[PDB]
Amino acid sequence: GARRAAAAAAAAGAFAGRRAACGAVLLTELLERAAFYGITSNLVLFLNGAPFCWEGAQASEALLLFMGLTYLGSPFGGWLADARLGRARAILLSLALYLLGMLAFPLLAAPATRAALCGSARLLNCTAPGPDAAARCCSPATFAGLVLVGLGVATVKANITPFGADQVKDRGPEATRRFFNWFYWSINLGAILSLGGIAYIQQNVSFVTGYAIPTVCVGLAFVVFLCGQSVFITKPPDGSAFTDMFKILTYSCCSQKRFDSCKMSHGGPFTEEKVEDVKALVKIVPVFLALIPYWTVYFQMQTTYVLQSLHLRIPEISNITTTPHTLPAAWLTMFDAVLILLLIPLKDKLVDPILRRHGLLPSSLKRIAVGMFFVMCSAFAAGILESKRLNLVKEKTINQTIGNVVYHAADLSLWWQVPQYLLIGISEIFASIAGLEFAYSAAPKSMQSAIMGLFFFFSGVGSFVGSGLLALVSIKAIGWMSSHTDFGNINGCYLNYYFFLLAAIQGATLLLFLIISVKYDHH
Amino acid sequence: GARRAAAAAAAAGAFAGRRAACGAVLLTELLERAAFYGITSNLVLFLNGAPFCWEGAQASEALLLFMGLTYLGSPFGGWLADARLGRARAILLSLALYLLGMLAFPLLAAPATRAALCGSARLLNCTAPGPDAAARCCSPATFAGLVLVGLGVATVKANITPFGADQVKDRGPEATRRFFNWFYWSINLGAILSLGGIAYIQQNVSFVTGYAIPTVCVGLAFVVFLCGQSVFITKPPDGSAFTDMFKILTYSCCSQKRFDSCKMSHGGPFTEEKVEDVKALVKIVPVFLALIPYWTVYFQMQTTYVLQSLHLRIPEISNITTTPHTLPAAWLTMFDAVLILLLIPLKDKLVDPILRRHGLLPSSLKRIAVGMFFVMCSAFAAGILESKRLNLVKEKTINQTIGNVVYHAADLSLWWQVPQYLLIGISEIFASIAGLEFAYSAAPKSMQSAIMGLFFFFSGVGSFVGSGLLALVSIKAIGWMSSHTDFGNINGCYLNYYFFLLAAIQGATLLLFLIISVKYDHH
Ligand SMILES: CCCCCCCCCCCCCCCCCC(=O)O[C@@H](COC(=O)CCCCCCCCCCCCCCC)COP(=O)(O)OC[C@H](O)CO
Ligand SMILES: CCCCCCCCCCCCCCCCCC(=O)O[C@@H](COC(=O)CCCCCCCCCCCCCCC)COP(=O)(O)OC[C@H](O)CO
Ligand SMILES: CC(C)CCC[C@@H](C)[C@H]1CC[C@H]2[C@@H]3CC=C4C[C@@H](OC(=O)CCC(=O)O)CC[C@]4(C)[C@H]3CC[C@]12C
Ligand SMILES: CC(C)CCC[C@@H](C)[C@H]1CC[C@H]2[C@@H]3CC=C4C[C@@H](OC(=O)CCC(=O)O)CC[C@]4(C)[C@H]3CC[C@]12C
Ligand SMILES: CC(C)CCC[C@@H](C)[C@H]1CC[C@H]2[C@@H]3CC=C4C[C@@H](OC(=O)CCC(=O)O)CC[C@]4(C)[C@H]3CC[C@]12C
Ligand SMILES: CC(C)CCC[C@@H](C)[C@H]1CC[C@H]2[C@@H]3CC=C4C[C@@H](OC(=O)CCC(=O)O)CC[C@]4(C)[C@H]3CC[C@]12C
Ligand SMILES: CC(C)CCC[C@@H](C)[C@H]1CC[C@H]2[C@@H]3CC=C4C[C@@H](OC(=O)CCC(=O)O)CC[C@]4(C)[C@H]3CC[C@]12C
Ligand SMILES: CC(C)CCC[C@@H](C)[C@H]1CC[C@H]2[C@@H]3CC=C4C[C@@H](OC(=O)CCC(=O)O)CC[C@]4(C)[C@H]3CC[C@]12C
Ligand SMILES: CC(C)CCC[C@@H](C)[C@H]1CC[C@H]2[C@@H]3CC=C4C[C@@H](OC(=O)CCC(=O)O)CC[C@]4(C)[C@H]3CC[C@]12C
Ligand SMILES: CC(C)CCC[C@@H](C)[C@H]1CC[C@H]2[C@@H]3CC=C4C[C@@H](OC(=O)CCC(=O)O)CC[C@]4(C)[C@H]3CC[C@]12C
Ligand SMILES: CC(C)CCC[C@@H](C)[C@H]1CC[C@H]2[C@@H]3CC=C4C[C@@H](OC(=O)CCC(=O)O)CC[C@]4(C)[C@H]3CC[C@]12C
Ligand SMILES: CC(C)CCC[C@@H](C)[C@H]1CC[C@H]2[C@@H]3CC=C4C[C@@H](OC(=O)CCC(=O)O)CC[C@]4(C)[C@H]3CC[C@]12C
Ligand SMILES: CC(C)CCC[C@@H](C)[C@H]1CC[C@H]2[C@@H]3CC=C4C[C@@H](OC(=O)CCC(=O)O)CC[C@]4(C)[C@H]3CC[C@]12C
Ligand SMILES: CC(C)CCC[C@@H](C)[C@H]1CC[C@H]2[C@@H]3CC=C4C[C@@H](OC(=O)CCC(=O)O)CC[C@]4(C)[C@H]3CC[C@]12C
Ligand SMILES: *[C@@H]1O[C@H](CO)[C@@H](O)[C@H](O)[C@H]1NC(C)=O
Ligand SMILES: *[C@@H]1O[C@H](CO)[C@@H](O)[C@H](O)[C@H]1NC(C)=O
Repeated sequence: GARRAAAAAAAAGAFAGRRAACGAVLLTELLERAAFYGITSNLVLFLNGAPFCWEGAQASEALLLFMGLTYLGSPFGGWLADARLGRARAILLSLALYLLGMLAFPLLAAPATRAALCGSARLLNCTAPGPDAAARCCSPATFAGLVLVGLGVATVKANITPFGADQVKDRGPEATRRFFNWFYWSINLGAILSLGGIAYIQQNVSFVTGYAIPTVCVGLAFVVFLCGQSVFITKPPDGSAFTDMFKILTYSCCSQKRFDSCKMSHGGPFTEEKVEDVKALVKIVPVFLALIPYWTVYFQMQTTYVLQSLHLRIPEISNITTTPHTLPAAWLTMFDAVLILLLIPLKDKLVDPILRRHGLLPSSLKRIAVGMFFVMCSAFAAGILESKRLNLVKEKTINQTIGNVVYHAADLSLWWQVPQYLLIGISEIFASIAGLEFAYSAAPKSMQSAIMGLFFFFSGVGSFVGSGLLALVSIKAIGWMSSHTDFGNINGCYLNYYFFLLAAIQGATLLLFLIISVKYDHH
Repeated sequence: GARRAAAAAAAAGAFAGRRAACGAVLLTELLERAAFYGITSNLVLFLNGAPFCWEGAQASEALLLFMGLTYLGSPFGGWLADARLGRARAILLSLALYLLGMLAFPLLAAPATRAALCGSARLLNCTAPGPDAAARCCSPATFAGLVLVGLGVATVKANITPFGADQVKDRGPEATRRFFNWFYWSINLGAILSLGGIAYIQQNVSFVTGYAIPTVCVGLAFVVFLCGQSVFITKPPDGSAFTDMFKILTYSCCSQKRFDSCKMSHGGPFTEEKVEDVKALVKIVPVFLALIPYWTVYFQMQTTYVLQSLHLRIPEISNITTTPHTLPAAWLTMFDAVLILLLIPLKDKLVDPILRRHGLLPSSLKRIAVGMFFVMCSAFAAGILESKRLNLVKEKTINQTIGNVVYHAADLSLWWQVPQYLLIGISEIFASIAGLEFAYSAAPKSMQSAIMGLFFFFSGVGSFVGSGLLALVSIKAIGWMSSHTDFGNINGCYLNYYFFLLAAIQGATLLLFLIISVKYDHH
């Protein structure tokens, strides 16, 4: 117990005379998240309403492919960072590409540059009379910008977090944990700023001035990272010999094609360090595989709660002061970010010291398990609430309005959703931070970026699997989501059952995760 | 991992050339449980319908006081067993009083002996015309039999289980665990036999022949235990010096009135053995305190599920073959016993070897936690089911009939309750057995009976607290249970919310229990 007090110095003393570097990293993360959320917030609406009037399916497919690219590039971004480059040079290059690609969107917004580009001058004005129509317009430039921005975001997301973490590695895992809590805090702050401001301006001032701001944010991110480069000196990996380790992994896998790995490696030219790293990689892959369902349910719940909310009473006299023409459809997502913003400081300053006081959770795996339990509880809460709403819709209905679509909602206040999102926030502040800490901590010192990329790739796989599941339950045979052929008319569909299904899926996952967690520590 | 295979001999080899003693103990346990459940199954109905027509409140109060006495006597029964007597002699004496007291009821059933006793000859026939009426009749004899039987059951329940466990103590905790699995199996088998057979005979043949059988069961229990006494020789504690240990606990508590206990004890005449036992007692008391809410929710769910079932469609063509005049109201309780009967063999023969194979749960506390999680899941399932039933009652209703009361039920098959009871059974086969194993294992070798009695007393405390809670939510101000002024009309009350409340109470308990469990192992 007394040794815990000895470690108390590291916790408070983590941010020793090096706070500037950590601040720079956090600021860069904030700016990049703000830009990313600004891009993804209303991309569908921008495409649909733009003079290049695509079909809703086309825009949805574009966004889905963009997100998939963001998930896919991450392991490759980590490979690039750890091989043939350093980490910092990788961040700089990725952010340069990020800015270059994202630049395109505001030009497309500006009518003069819009006409100058695409060599099409497509101004069919959607519903305006037109002699037939073409397919997705402005395809070359739009796709090019999308691929550039997606690759940039994937590479930065894979490379920055281990870069920041290894910054304070001089201290202990307690210091790393504190850094990670504040990292997630900054991420959420950027998400809030973007989703609130930029969405308000885009949906209520203009796209031309709306898409301009994210470009500025990414530019400032570039400048701040570049300036901090001089004072970082954060034990830069300078990965040039790291190139060798990546090729050796194949050589270890060559033995498979040619503790089985350990026995053959010792005799051959497989000096023990590489054997240990490959063994670690094998050990960790199962853990991400086991987290896949957690990502599935997480992303599915995140998507579903928004449609649930859209059909509850919108409060606050509909913002009587400064009447909200076209109330933006992003603050609904921002709710969870608000809750995490409130929670994280309390956690970091009170709970973690308390738990570390006596003997409590010293490992991240247990924290992920706790988060999963909280997710399950939240899913049940949401199911119950949606059940009551469904019984409450059979009576009269109120014609509310969000964006420019006349939703149908029940006479139930949106605040009733508070317990769900609260449990979600608790689950996130446990799980997400524990998972990032685990990914950084377990990976061999040579290829941390690669393992972080793999982590994010598996998260993307889970998101895609969840989307597939949502499509599956929509089949007529099941009939849970049959009238969901548009923005949404959940009133006619049984979403409550879906929440319970997620709870079951999450519940089973927790038990499965516990088994693997136990096995991992033993070995 | 290989040491697990070494322990495999104990698991299979637990029942070495000593199977006769364990068989005798299990048979005695089965007979005693059968008698106890036969007594408690329709005591209220027997009193209300007997020529000594009490009021429903009077009979309910009588049963409640009887159960409370059963819970209260347990620590005192353990004290008696461990001091001034041995365990076997305590069992014999307790069963003798058990039989003596229980004998009364069949005489009261027999009209000739009924008239001979009570010196009252109360034959007012309930609804038959009567010039006024008196209070609870046959009070002296009925109360005397009830107190005798309650004290007997408390003492046997406290004394037998550690007696059986220490029988196979030559082997390891794996052997003890196997014994406890089969102990619970026998308990459930006896419960099934009683609740089915004896309840059918009582409610469908006659009380005179119905209450005779439990007397026979307790008599055979006495005889089998007496006969096995010769071959038991199960390292009988022969507690005569154990008397000293109990008085010293006060002396350790005298230091409090005169590791604080350890420091003063070493210097004084408090040889370290007693210091260790008192320290252990202090450590364990918190654990029972922490389990109190688990007992609360367990007993509350057990009671509530029956009323839930009573309003679902009664299946099986109402037992078309041999039409069930006055379908008994005990098989509804017997459902859970059936499920545990099916589960326990599978657990014992498959799951426990599998878990012990690699590295999995080696401690009972974790098993109790798992059971609690399963209870929470079952509570949520029941809440959802009751919610759907409540929405399904608003339409037409069906007048079924159980006992002789015209219940109102919804057009929903009773089988829908299967998942609830399945999860309950899983939770029981984990928790209950783990808890018995813990109580026996942690207690100092001198006073195991006392700690088992304390365990059962805390279980009773939890049951009483749960009853108080159910009364509480019935208040008009809350209105969840307002029309429940009789056998039950939950159709007009919101039972579903109550199930969720238990889930929350259970959910919080699990987190609390985990903290204490962790602290216990550390110390
Ligand atoms: C290792 C990976 C395993 C798979 C993991 C993915 C998720 C598995 C769970 C998927 C659950 C599917 C839906 C629930 C299972 C029962 C089928 C069902 O939904 O029953 C409906 C009844 O539908 C049917 O009977 C149609 C059956 C279609 C066949 C496909 C579904 C069966 C399951 C297929 C997947 C396999 C799952 C195995 C169990 C894990 C009930 O809806 P309802 O009609 O009562 O709705 C209310 C109202 O009346 C509107 O209709
Ligand atoms: C360390 C020990 C702590 C205590 C542990 C015991 C259990 C604690 C939890 C007890 C829960 C009580 C009921 C739920 C709390 C909110 C009050 C409530 O039930 O609200 C009702 C509304 O009732 C009220 O507003 C009356 C309030 C009465 C005051 C007493 C209840 C408050 C809580 C008292 C106990 C303290 C609990 C603190 C929280 C843990 C809702 O029912 P309804 O009227 O909407 O029902 C449907 C239909 O409309 C029929 O009416
Ligand atoms: C939610 C739906 C869409 C399913 C999602 C995929 C699951 C079926 C995956 C997720 C986690 C996976 C498990 C993760 C880890 C392992 C350990 C693995 O065994 C090892 O230790 C690998 C090395 C060896 O072969 O010895 C065997 C497969 C298994 C149980 C996996 C089986 C398949 C699981 C359950
Ligand atoms: C760690 C502890 C808190 C246990 C873990 C589980 C709890 C967080 C769960 C158990 C029961 C759940 C509750 C069950 C039912 C409801 C009612 C539900 O509200 C409605 O459906 C209607 C509201 C109205 O209009 O009055 C909101 C969620 C809530 C509070 C749930 C919130 C989450 C709770 C407390
Ligand atoms: C903050 C956490 C820890 C407590 C649980 C969540 C709260 C945010 C809930 C609990 C009580 C709820 C309130 C209780 C009662 C109502 C009445 C409710 O009105 C109706 O049901 C009728 C609607 C109409 O006619 O306008 C509107 C929401 C409101 C204020 C609820 C808003 C959300 C509250 C504050
Ligand atoms: C390669 C093997 C080992 C399988 C694992 C690869 C995954 C990346 C696959 C498996 C299932 C796939 C999903 C199956 C079904 C769909 C539904 C599909 O949705 C639609 O196009 C219909 C609805 C709409 O139009 O929006 C979108 C792709 C998605 C999520 C797929 C994305 C890619 C997934 C997750
Ligand atoms: C552990 C995981 C992988 C499997 C368990 C997932 C459950 C949450 C699913 C599986 C089957 C589902 C049930 C299948 C059928 C129905 C009937 C459905 O409609 C009715 O009530 C009428 C049905 C009829 O008319 O027969 C209501 C939901 C319910 C109970 C579903 C609720 C959600 C359940 C329990
Ligand atoms: C270890 C795994 C299985 C996760 C732990 C939790 C599960 C056991 C829970 C999650 C969701 C629950 C289900 C949610 C909803 C339902 C529907 C419910 O039935 C109804 O509401 C109506 C049934 C009908 O008439 O169709 C019966 C319980 C059940 C299957 C529940 C059973 C228990 C489940 C599977
Ligand atoms: C009774 C039958 C029908 C259930 C079939 C499924 C079982 C095989 C599952 C249900 C719950 C599972 C358990 C859920 C959680 C855990 C916790 C985990 O225990 C730990 O080691 C926790 C950490 C520690 O002990 O320090 C090991 C796996 C285990 C026991 C699981 C083992 C497999 C179990 C028993
Ligand atoms: C469900 C409702 C009716 C409440 C039921 C009673 C609870 C309030 C009890 C059950 C478990 C109890 C806890 C069990 C054990 C302890 C440890 C105890 O601290 C010790 O270790 C005692 C020795 C010391 O004083 O140092 C302090 C009280 C506490 C937290 C208890 C506080 C009160 C609790 C939560
Ligand atoms: C065994 C476990 C692992 C699976 C889940 C629990 C089962 C016991 C459930 C699942 C499907 C259920 C059946 C699905 C559909 C129905 C129709 C249902 O009929 C109605 O809802 C209408 C009633 C009428 O009109 O008579 C009667 C119950 C029954 C047979 C259910 C009985 C209970 C079943 C077998
Ligand atoms: C002594 C101090 C430390 C409190 C702990 C002692 C417990 C044994 C007490 C606390 C609350 C009591 C309960 C509070 C309220 C009631 C309701 C009461 O029910 C009625 O008489 C009304 C309903 C009916 O007539 O059936 C029965 C006793 C009971 C369960 C009590 C039984 C004894 C309890 C559990
Ligand atoms: C962790 C433990 C100790 C506390 C949490 C227990 C919950 C399961 C309780 C506390 C408050 C309860 C809620 C209080 C009020 C209501 C309103 C009640 O009635 C209505 O739907 C109308 C209410 C209105 O008109 O305002 C429905 C159940 C609900 C949500 C209750 C469901 C069960 C809740 C969430
Ligand atoms: C974020 C705020 C608003 C939540 C306030 C309540 C917390 C203080 C609770 C919520 C969940 C609780 C946890 C639930 C379960 C556990 C498991 C337990 O961990 C173990 O030691 C498990 C066994 C092992 O590690 O081997 C220690 C207590 C802990 C972390 C609890 C500590 C207290 C926590 C964090
Ligand atoms: C629709 O036509 C108007 C008037 O000609 C023009 O100003 C506007 O840009 C067109 N809209 C789009 C989306 O191209
Ligand atoms: C009611 O009266 C009948 C006929 O006199 C008698 O046989 C019966 O025992 C009485 N019932 C009771 C419960 O005493």
